[PDB]
Amino acid sequence: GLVLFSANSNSSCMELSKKIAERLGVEMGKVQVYQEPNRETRVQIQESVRGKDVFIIQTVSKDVNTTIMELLIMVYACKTSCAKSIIGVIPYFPYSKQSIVSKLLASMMCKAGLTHLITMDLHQKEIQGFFNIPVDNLRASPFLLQYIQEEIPDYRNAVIVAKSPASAKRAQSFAERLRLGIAVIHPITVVGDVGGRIAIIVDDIIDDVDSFLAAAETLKERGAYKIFVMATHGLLSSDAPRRIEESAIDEVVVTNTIPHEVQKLQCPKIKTVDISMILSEAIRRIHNGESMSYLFRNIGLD
Amino acid sequence: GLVLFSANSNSSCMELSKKIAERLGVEMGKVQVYQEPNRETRVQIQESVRGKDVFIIQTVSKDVNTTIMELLIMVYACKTSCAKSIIGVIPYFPYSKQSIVSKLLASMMCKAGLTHLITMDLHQKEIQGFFNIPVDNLRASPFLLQYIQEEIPDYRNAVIVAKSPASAKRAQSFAERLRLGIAVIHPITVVGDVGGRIAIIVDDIIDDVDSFLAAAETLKERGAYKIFVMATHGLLSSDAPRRIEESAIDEVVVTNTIPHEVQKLQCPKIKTVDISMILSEAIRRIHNGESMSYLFRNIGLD
Amino acid sequence: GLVLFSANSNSSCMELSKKIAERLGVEMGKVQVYQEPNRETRVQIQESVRGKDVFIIQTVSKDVNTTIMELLIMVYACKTSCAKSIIGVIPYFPYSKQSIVSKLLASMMCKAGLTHLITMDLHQKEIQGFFNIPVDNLRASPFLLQYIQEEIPDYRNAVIVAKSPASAKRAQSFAERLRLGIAVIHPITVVGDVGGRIAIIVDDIIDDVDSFLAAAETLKERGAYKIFVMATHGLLSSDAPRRIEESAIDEVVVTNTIPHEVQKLQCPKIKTVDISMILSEAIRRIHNGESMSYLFRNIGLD
Amino acid sequence: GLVLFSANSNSSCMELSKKIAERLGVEMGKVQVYQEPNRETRVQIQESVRGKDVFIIQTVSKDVNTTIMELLIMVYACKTSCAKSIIGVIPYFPYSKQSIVSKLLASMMCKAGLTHLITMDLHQKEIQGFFNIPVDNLRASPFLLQYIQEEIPDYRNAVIVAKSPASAKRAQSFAERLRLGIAVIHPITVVGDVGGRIAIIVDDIIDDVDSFLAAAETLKERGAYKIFVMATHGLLSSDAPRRIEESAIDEVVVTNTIPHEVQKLQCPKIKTVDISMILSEAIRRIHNGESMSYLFRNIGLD
Amino acid sequence: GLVLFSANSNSSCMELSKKIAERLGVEMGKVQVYQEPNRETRVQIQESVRGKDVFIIQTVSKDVNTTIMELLIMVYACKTSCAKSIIGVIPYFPYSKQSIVSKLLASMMCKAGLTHLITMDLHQKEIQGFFNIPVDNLRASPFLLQYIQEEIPDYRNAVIVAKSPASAKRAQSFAERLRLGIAVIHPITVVGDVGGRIAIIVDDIIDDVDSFLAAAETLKERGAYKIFVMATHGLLSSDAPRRIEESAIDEVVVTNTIPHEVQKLQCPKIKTVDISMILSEAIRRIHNGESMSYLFRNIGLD
Amino acid sequence: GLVLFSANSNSSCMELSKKIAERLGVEMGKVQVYQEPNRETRVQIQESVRGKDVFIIQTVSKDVNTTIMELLIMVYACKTSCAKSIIGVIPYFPYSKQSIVSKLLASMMCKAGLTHLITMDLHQKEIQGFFNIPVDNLRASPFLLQYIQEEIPDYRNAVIVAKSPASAKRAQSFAERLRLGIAVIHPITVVGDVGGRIAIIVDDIIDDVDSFLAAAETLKERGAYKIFVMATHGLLSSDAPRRIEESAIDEVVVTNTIPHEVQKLQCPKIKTVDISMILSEAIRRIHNGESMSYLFRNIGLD
Ligand SMILES: [Cl-]
Ligand SMILES: [Cl-]
Ligand SMILES: [Cl-]
Ligand SMILES: [Cl-]
Ligand SMILES: [Cl-]
Ligand SMILES: [Cl-]
Ligand SMILES: [Cl-]
Ligand SMILES: [Cl-]
Ligand SMILES: [Cl-]
Ligand SMILES: [Cl-]
Ligand SMILES: [Cl-]
Ligand SMILES: [Cl-]
Repeated sequence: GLVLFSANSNSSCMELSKKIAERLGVEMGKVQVYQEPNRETRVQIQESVRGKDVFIIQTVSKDVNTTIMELLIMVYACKTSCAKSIIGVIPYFPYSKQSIVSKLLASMMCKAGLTHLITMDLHQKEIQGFFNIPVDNLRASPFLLQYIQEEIPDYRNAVIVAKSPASAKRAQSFAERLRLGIAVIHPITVVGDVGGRIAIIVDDIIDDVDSFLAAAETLKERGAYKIFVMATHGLLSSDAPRRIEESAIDEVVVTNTIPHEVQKLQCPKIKTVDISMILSEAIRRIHNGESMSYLFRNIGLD
Repeated sequence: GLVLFSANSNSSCMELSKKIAERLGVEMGKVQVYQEPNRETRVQIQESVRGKDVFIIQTVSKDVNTTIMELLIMVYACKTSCAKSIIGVIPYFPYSKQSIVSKLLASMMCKAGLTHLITMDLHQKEIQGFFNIPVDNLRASPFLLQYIQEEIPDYRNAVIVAKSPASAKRAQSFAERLRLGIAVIHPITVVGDVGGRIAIIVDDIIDDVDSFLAAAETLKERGAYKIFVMATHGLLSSDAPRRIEESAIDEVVVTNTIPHEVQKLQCPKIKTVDISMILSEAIRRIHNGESMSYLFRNIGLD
Repeated sequence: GLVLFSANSNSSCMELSKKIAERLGVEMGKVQVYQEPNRETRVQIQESVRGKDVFIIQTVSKDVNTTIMELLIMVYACKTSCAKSIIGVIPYFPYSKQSIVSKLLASMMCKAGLTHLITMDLHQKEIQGFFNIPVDNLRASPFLLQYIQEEIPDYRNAVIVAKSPASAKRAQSFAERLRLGIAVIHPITVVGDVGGRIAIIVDDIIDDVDSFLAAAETLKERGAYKIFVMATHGLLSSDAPRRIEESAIDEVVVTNTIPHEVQKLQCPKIKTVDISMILSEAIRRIHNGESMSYLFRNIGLD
Repeated sequence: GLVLFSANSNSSCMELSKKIAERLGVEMGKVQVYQEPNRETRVQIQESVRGKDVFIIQTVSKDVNTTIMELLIMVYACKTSCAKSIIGVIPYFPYSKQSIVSKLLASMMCKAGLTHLITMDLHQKEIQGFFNIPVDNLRASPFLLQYIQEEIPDYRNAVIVAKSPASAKRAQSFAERLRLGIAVIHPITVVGDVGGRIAIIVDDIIDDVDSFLAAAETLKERGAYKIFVMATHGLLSSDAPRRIEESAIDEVVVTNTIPHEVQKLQCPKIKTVDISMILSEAIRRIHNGESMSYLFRNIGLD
Repeated sequence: GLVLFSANSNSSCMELSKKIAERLGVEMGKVQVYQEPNRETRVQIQESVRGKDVFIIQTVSKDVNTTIMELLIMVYACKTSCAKSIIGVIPYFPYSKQSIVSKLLASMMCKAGLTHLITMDLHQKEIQGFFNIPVDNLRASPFLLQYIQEEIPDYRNAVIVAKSPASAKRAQSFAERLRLGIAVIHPITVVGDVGGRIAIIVDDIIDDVDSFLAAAETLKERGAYKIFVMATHGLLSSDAPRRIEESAIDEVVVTNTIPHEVQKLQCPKIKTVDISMILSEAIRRIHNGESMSYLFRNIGLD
Repeated sequence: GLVLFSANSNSSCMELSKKIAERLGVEMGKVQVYQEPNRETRVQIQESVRGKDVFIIQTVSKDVNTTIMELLIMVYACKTSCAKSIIGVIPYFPYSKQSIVSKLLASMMCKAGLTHLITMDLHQKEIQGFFNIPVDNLRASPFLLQYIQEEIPDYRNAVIVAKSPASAKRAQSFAERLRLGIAVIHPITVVGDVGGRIAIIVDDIIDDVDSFLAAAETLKERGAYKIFVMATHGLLSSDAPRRIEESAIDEVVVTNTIPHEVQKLQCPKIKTVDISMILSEAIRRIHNGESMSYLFRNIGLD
């Protein structure tokens, strides 16, 4: 090792990779990722990779399917050029929120020649076992939790909310470390005590904004005076940022697992939280053959 | 096809297979499954299997690891004898409630030569994708739901309870079809309205009885006048049936995915629900090349 | 068997599949292929496929990478639903005109669960061996050759031209059956006798139009009085049809392996030739377990 | 490297691993191997294994099937934690004395992620080729032969006996190096000259004691004045040690490939021979990338 | 099904296949197997194989390595042409009498696309498990045993001899069914009673004739008045038939698993025994999906 | 690393390997490659290979099929002895000039355990993708081109000829770097200007000499005054060298990818060009983990 590549083809999607590089104190590898006039992808690796430990950094662009082919093709080229290890750093694993298609995607990535994966907060964490190679499915919560603590005034007067019974688990994990109660939404009503409190809605992803909006109206109706949304992944497809701006939600806090330049502008309610540290530390450990055990002991928001 | 085998080695674990056979209107295949004096397993298939479609029926005995080897070894023998298809009918998939070991188990089953699986109510249903062959992960709820309706008096005065936030999803699925509210437990308190109601606790499995007992004491304390437990799988390890008998739980309703002869005697609070119909219908469809789509339209409790 | 699906998501790309169905005298299978708001693909198979022989028909749309995922995902769903055979009918295999990426594409298709392929006129025909399953790499020339004969006046006063030395082989195959001479182009000059003759340029594909245009100007300069282009695949990316309309080329004759609605309108010089017969016959043979040997004895332009 | 684990869950089965560690001059790795109340196994690796060369030492306990799962599960965890190499040191390979089930066992071990094996005196040595990874199938005879020489008085007045024609090969290998004659048993009679001699019966395993007892009575009847049994593996199932104590056999000499605490007490005729040296040397070579060629030049009984 | 091919390229090696065809009452398939001037092999299958059950019959010629490539190449062509099953009928499996190279050979045969094997009397029968597909490893002894009975006068005054302790097992199997004693050879002496008796030496193969000759001289010296050799496989390499003619051996009886035209002429002591019946019956069962169980109940020498 | 082996069994075929060793400045590894009297192959590796990087050098002898088995068997032994990498250096890949059999050959080589390949001038270069491991398909042209320049007087008065339209590509590649015109042959005539010029016929292989002879007679007839043939591979089967000696061809220039001792004597028109440099440099790079990028910058004829 060690070599970092980005398999992304526009500036906005290469931001994360750029931050990870600044943190490790390295240059990015040279590559060209573009598109032929027939819309086929072209990856072209502009340096020796032989014997090296290569971390390919790949975020999800607007064109997810093209994101995949850029990744697959690049991984394949690294295999052909006899890289020693080909670690996918794919913080947001696509096709993962439901024949289980996240399995199929995992295979093609393995068949292409991936030999390790690093990723954050998998929609179902059983997807780790969809691969036939080692996988790190990383936590983002410490960074969100620490945000709640430092950036939300009056948090001890909050209640952690789950958008649906499916999110109840994650709500509980937040409440526990914040010593708080939980409420869970389930058209729809509420279970729990929400009146006269800040309500912090907690999920792994926010993309389809519908049932985040319904959660906000109900929580408002039952006397919650401030509504937040914390999610790992800010997919925020199509007219999400507008529907948020107009709505009861006071703030949306997501990480930078997925680039969302435009939506930030369309909606100043969206607050991004930088995660490159969790990512650069995972890569540092994996390169040096250190344990993963901790992994948060010395890293923070800061 | 069609041939049915049991890979179980004691009468109690062959009950289900026997019921499935009575339903399809067939003889069981001849096999011997026993144990050498050194405690190695012996499977011995006493008939031609060549070209045939073979459904191996395997429930979990006290000695789960031996259950596995009996299964693996039998599947292997069917492969060697050139069976056309080897369908595992493994209603309770072991090592499935949490390196994800249910993955490893799935591989060995595939490598052994399994070519299809039929199973009920998988702890995480993403385990379907741990295999590299087709899988039916079957519902048991219609049969439990219909029990609630017919065998519980005053059910419309119930609230469906989730033992932990993790079970919140399944509680919601029950409440919905029964037009009811839900409560969820999370030592511990309660979220929801439980006073002056029947409380029906709903999970996929009951084995470790601890947090079923705590759920019952709290539900009792908050004025729930009758406590039920419905779970697909009645593993009911060790001194479960006693701890239940003594406790607040008024009734425990499980299916026969897992044989539990002794525990029924140790505890008349346990009510088993027969499931062979769901199992014989899945096998009927799969043999005839029919769709699975329905699968409950014409079957019932009855 | 037998079931036909299209994995295409717009009317223009489903034309071929529709013609193949009319020829075999069958209904198309029910499926939905669309796109979520986050631009992930959705395939949804609306009928039993179990035990059946399923031919998935897939042409290449503008968004080739999405074409791939639609295909891959559909194939995977057919595998999950226990289809007996899953034959890809992919008349134009993408990423095939140059780590050899057409290999990678072939693997993912096999890993996804393809069990046979049918395709026409592969850029390099060694790509058949990039798969680990049987493949038919079909001829289109008899249909083009028969066009030359019937639709070109004065063809015996032609010379078959190869755009580059790479196309020399295919030119020779055309000349031979038409009892004609060949010329080959190689900025650039010409080898052969082209003066006072019709010049028919012959390739497997036309997408990047550049060196077709240079071939036409030179052939014009050396006294060829009429310039044709015959190619199997009419990819015709971007501003191809315009550059053709303006140019020396008098006519472009391509098959319908690739849908090109718009380009036909942008350029009446483009003449499409229907190929569904070669495709329906290959499918007829493969379903009935007949030989492929002939395959053209009884089919024609007509 | 280098890390040693035991996948055994009781003191008696961890003895060998403990001796191997004392010989190499290392600490054992930290692990927990126990059993849940439902009798599922739990392995838990209490240290970083990443990048390391890991030798998992596994002897066969009373519950052989559980021995397997403990092994399989541990190997899998080492794979997940990205060990560089996972060498099984499995001195007694179970299910090996006869669909050939020792093949199936070998696969699951490979599929689990084993990358090398070390083992002693395989029932059929063709089992090496049941794996898809390198295997050392180690000799124990030099250590038994040297015992005969040093610990048997009057050995030159022995005849090496084969229990059945199947053991004739191994008898011959012993006679040769001891410059002696052989006899072979085949109810039953004898081939060879046994009168007025010490008779040393030589096999790879002793588990089912039946035909060792018949061999002893016949050898006694034909005037052999002292009967020994030397076998690599002392499985010694069930009421073996008693049946030996009562019988004509004067001494049974086995190695410690298989722990047999209880049987030693039940029968002082059983003499164990320590083999950890052959095992620690094989591990020393394999770690250092040295040849195996010798392997006995410098090791002995001592 | 059903189609029979021979992958042999000279008349003498196609004899067996021809007899198998006469027995089943079928024509042989059309194929061409020859050699280019550069000595590469050419197989060319002159008929549709699609959907069919194809039994490729392959004996070992003088040029064993070419025998392999002819086989491998043919199997591959049958895979490409989408045969439903490709059963190798390879009565003598080469490279089988000792890295275990018979394993490697088995893989290439599986990778090539073999899906079943039929073979007789494998040097080590554990080689069945070197494949990843079903295998029948067939007996030849009933046909040799019946020869002893009918074609040897005074057989009850024989003793079955094993050339080396390694052959002791097989000698015992012969003695048992003939109710006789055994002797075993081990330069060299004898164990057993051979004086004044016919001595029948019994092995699976005879190729290297050396230790058959030494066995004969010793057996002669100890008063055996007539020496026979029965072996399944008559490889009989190089100057074997001469060395036999000159020697003490009175008769050599082998099967026709391996063609030996020339050696019969060079040595009228060699008596071949026809085996096509065992082979045609195995093929009959396997085609019809019948059991193999018997397999000798109704077949004989005759 | 590093260890070099030859898997060839006669002096003439070990010449290349010997030159490669002299260039790297190393001893060859000890091995024995011979043939048993039954004509099976024997490879026997006479040194530790464990952990080492092993380059097996294999040229094609008269008996190509035996060349294959020698290679396969040796590769397998290196796998068994736990070599770290097993690089095939197989400058002439057999069965490569046309079910595509070069695919089958590639698999068996991979299955045997090859982990890298080095080779020169593959008949179709798509054969790289027939493997599932990295491959270097090396150029020989710089060494032939430099020969033309230095060893042919009056080369600027040449025209590069393609034997058939299939060779047109390679002719063009030669003309380009030599700034010359091309002619292409296609019984037969000529396309291009050949009168009063030296004609240099350029192919990747010369084995079947037929259409080289026809190319020479026609080129002579149309006034070409001197005929050369340059090809990478000098297979030169059977009575090639004689047919050349008698013919119009003035000179044949081939590399030493394939040993041709006898043909040089039978025909002084054949001029061999040493290529060990391209081969030793490829091996140097691959051992040191350097790029391949250049690969000719510093090497030459010299
Ligand atoms: Cl999901
Ligand atoms: Cl998280
Ligand atoms: Cl879980
Ligand atoms: Cl359920
Ligand atoms: Cl190309
Ligand atoms: Cl074509
Ligand atoms: Cl055995
Ligand atoms: Cl031993
Ligand atoms: Cl052997
Ligand atoms: Cl036999
Ligand atoms: Cl070719
Ligand atoms: Cl070249």
